Amino acid sequence: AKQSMKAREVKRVALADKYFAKRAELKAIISDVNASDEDRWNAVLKLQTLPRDSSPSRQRNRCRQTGRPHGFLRKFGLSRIKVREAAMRGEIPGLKKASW
Amino acid sequence: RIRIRLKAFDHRLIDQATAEIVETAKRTGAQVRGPIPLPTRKERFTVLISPHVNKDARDQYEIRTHLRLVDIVEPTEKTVDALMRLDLAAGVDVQISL
Amino acid sequence: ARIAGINIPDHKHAVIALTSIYGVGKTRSKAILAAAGIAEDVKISELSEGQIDTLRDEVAKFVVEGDLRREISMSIKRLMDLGCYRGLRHRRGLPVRGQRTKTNARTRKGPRKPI
Amino acid sequence: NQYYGTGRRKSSAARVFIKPGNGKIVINQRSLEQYFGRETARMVVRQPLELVDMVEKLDLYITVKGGGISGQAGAIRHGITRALMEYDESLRSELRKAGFVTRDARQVERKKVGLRKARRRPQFSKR
Amino acid sequence: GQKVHPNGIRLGIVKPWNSTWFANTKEFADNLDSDFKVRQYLTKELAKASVSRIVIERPAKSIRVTIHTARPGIVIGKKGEDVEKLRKVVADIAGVPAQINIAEVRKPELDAKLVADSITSQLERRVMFRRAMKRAVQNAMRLGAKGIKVEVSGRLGGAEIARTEWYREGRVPLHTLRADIDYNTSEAHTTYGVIGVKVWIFKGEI
Amino acid sequence: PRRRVIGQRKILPDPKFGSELLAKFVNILMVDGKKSTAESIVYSALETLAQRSGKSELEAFEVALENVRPTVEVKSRRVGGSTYQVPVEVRPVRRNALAMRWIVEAARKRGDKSMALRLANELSDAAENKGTAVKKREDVHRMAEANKAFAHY
Amino acid sequence: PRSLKKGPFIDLHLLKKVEKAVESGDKKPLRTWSRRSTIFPNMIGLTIAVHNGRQHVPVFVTDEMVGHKLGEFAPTRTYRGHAA
RNA sequence: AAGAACCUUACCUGGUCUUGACAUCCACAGAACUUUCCAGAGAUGGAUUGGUGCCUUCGGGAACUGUGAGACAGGUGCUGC
RNA sequence: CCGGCCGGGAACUCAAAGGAGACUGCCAGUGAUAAACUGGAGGAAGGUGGGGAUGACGUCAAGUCAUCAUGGCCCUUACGACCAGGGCUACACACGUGCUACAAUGGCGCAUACAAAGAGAAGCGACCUCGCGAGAGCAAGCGGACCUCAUAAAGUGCGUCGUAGUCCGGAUUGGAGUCUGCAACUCGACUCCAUGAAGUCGGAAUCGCUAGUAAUCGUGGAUCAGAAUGCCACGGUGAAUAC
Ligand SMILES: [Mg+2]
Ligand SMILES: [Mg+2]
Ligand SMILES: [Mg+2]
Ligand SMILES: [Mg+2]
Ligand SMILES: [Mg+2]
Ligand SMILES: [Mg+2]
Ligand SMILES: [Mg+2]
Ligand SMILES: [Mg+2]
Ligand SMILES: [Mg+2]
Ligand SMILES: [Mg+2]
Ligand SMILES: [Mg+2]
Ligand SMILES: [Mg+2]
Repeated sequence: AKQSMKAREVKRVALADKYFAKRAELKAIISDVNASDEDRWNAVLKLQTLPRDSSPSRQRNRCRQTGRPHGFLRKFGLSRIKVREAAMRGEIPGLKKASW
Repeated sequence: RIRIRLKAFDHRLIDQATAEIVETAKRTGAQVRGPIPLPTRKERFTVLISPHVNKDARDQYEIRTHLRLVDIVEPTEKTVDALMRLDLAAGVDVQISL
Repeated sequence: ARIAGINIPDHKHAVIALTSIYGVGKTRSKAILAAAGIAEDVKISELSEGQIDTLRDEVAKFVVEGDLRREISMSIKRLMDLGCYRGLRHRRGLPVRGQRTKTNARTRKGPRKPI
Repeated sequence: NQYYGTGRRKSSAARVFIKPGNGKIVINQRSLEQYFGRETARMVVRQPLELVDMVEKLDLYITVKGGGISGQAGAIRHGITRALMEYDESLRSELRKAGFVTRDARQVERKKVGLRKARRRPQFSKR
Repeated sequence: GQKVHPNGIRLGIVKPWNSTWFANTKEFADNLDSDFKVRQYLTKELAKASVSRIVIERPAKSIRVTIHTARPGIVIGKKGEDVEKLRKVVADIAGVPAQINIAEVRKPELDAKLVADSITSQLERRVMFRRAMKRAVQNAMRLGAKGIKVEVSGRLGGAEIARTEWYREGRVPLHTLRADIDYNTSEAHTTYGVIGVKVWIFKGEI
Repeated sequence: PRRRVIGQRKILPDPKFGSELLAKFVNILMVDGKKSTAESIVYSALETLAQRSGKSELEAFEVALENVRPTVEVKSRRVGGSTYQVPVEVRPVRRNALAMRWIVEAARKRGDKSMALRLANELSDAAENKGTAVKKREDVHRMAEANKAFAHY
Repeated sequence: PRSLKKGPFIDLHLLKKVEKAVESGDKKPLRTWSRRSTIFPNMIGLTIAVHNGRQHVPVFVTDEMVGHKLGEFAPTRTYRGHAA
């Protein structure tokens, strides 16, 4: 991928970690059902004011060696191509070609 | 009772590990119930191999997590320290439980 | 055999017959029969006129036939003359709930019109 | 004394214990008639007994797991076959000629990459 | 046609893994990234030392790196001043204590990685690729490998049409899984583009 | 295939009667691998036909089959310009398979209600040479008779 | 649509613009991009230029658009028909 | 493409930045960090409450931030003939 | 406290390791006394037992500079960067690949049996209460042969529908809602009520398949905040045919 794209992802991760607690609180007010209407309204507005990049749903898993946004594999953190290369070179523990 | 959970990526290595576990737990005097083989987790992955298109060209990889169980009923005072100082070979994760 | 102002079949069981009322399906039919205390497998031509009167009373609870038709029509026409996205879709006779129109959409667009 | 055998079919495993008695057949703590809905399954279970003519003089206590109705029925049949094998060895020739000793080694073929099922390829077209 | 990786198809059979640390789904991605970083740093900083193989283990919150190298004296240096810095940086990258162990590689002429690196260095130095390949094959078959195959592919000798040429001696039965095929690749960034070198060395059976 | 098939697959005789012929009939009638349904339908048809006629189920089934079984069919041969409809005598296994298949086709295409009723009626008509199955056998034999000139091959 | 527990969704800046414009009388059309915002009851009479990708389509808010997303009245595609 | 609401996103309309979002290296300034108010669609710009440390050749470096010229950085731009 | 429930047992099924077995080994015939072939015994398996991985020299200067690396060229107050909206979801049309159907071998209602394999820690989420349902509240248990996902469905027993564009079929649309997510208008999935279309087996033509395969029925996973009729696996039922 592009260096700018990787930089965007780093920024989003950093902001999500920074603002995680406040988002948790505000969503707790919103999805709480015994919270007053005024409380829920102000919580919606404050959650708006929080930056969008803070939303952990904004992130996109990328192959950590190439930044590729497609074909990701969470177990390994790499796309299919990089997983294949490392696995064949033996740089992945236990992994080996399956046949059954 | 002392519960030893051995997880490994290699059955030969984990068999070595559990063998020396039982040998240590028997030299210390305590009696052992095992080793018990718990089912291997065969985590399978499927990946396209061409960098572009070619959807029917795939590799299927597999990670076989082998797991063994060791039981130490009547845990001798020296047995506990021996097992906790034993320090297993790399490539094995050992979980100790009461 | 004339509920909400329409003829309903006499040869069919009550649940199936009551679905002929524009505005009553299987669920509302079962609810009507239960509230009027009539078996679900009884045939219309075999109900006492008191039972048909009670059925009339029950079906009168729900909006059906002409009232429902004009309610739907005024909802559609409000969409129309507002001219929102759904109003525009309704004007053009294209799918209204976000389907694809590159292909299919035959139910809205009508059968094939060759060039 | 109880004579034991194990039968297997598809993915079914059936433990079968035979002991001389009044001809009662119990499958998973349940009588055969209300455990197997298929007359074919009942025939499959009773096939070895009727073919060796020992149907009433044995009692069957059977527990089977895995598979479906027909797989379990075949597992039962194999279980009785092996239980009578280890009962007497004299009926071995009759049961082999019949074809009940053989464990039917046919499993569901694995799904393969590039096919809709085991062998059903996706529809092909020249263009 | 395309061919299966002679290492990967044999990993569980007659080869070892270049990494034998166990971790669960919480740790697998981070450990893989850290192993990648450590290997990349080691190769970059020891390009001269001819590092043939890098094995990584993670016993217990520690990282042990065995560097199979052909010039252990070069990679160690005086006493241990070089391996000490390497260990420090490796530990900093991995975020855990480190332990570097240097492994003697006798005969760089029977190791696929070292042969490939040698051939690539010659190609960068503009030696004739046919001469480099013949030298590699002759060296291996004199050191006694039961067989060797060398392939060089790319814009060889400044050509504009890329071609592939490969020499071979002895046996290299890639289909037999139990045969000891040590295989490895390398790239040579020449001024006319990249040239790929692949080396198979068959050393024996079981 | 260009080699040769091994022996035919073993077929377990059906439970109610123990006839592999009836087992084959059930298999041929089976759709989407629902042998339970096929057997229930066949058994209902058999008992119904036995009650309407008087014969035993098995012998009545045999009579219905025999009234539909062919003896010679026509296969295609290439010489040129036109094709030869060469008449070849049928082996008994293919005879029974074809009879069963034609009966089942006629039964499915009939216009009654339950398929057991359709099958019983079709087999009853075959019992006196009336069904679409016996019509198909009539067509096969008269086509073979027309092409009889090509029989020598 | 939006869960009723969360109530309606209005974007804060558009709410600010609307409240100030309504309390300070008829003004310029509310140039805005918040297509995802909800038309509240006190929106009537306001002319709002809702973005549509390149233009700010003017929308005169009336009673019967209450509860609808402003982006619905500013279409984002152009279409006149094939081979007219 | 193993999964486009924003993101992804590479495209379009506008609002903005140009040693730059991301790298090294030069100098200067400043611990960082946290919270809060305004305007703007947001970018971004105004502020600013608190903070002002970690080692120490205690004077300086280690980090983290801004500024200031660059050598460069960046390109999912073209060429798989 | 009829539930392996507890004491227990190590037999059994399973779990996982290590071994044995199948080799044309033996018999007969055929066969250039050879390879081998046609059978037979035995055996769970009989002839490379079933399946998978394994893709030779080379061909298409086949595909990818958009995974990555990369020679050369090109842009650099930019062809780089940041932001909010929009588009990739547009629709007179045409093609490919699928899903659901056109019904009685079925639909619906009630009761009920039988699986394998996989996943899981800002995750799977019991039990309980509420809601008609999507789901909501409190909330144990479990990184797990323990807990959850998660009652398999086809099947079987009874009733009903009785051949009708129909209790088939579910498109489309109206209203009301749940969840995820800053945010569901463009442009989500799902639920309730209502509406109920085209379709009655499809021209020329054309595809898959010889076994537990086709056909048919459900289940799981990856991707993933949400978002499968696709893809990858898993089992249940289960044939005809090959002169
Ligand atoms: Mg790059
Ligand atoms: Mg996402
Ligand atoms: Mg495909
Ligand atoms: Mg977008
Ligand atoms: Mg090419
Ligand atoms: Mg081979
Ligand atoms: Mg091209
Ligand atoms: Mg698309
Ligand atoms: Mg229906
Ligand atoms: Mg999942
Ligand atoms: Mg998902
Ligand atoms: Mg299947």
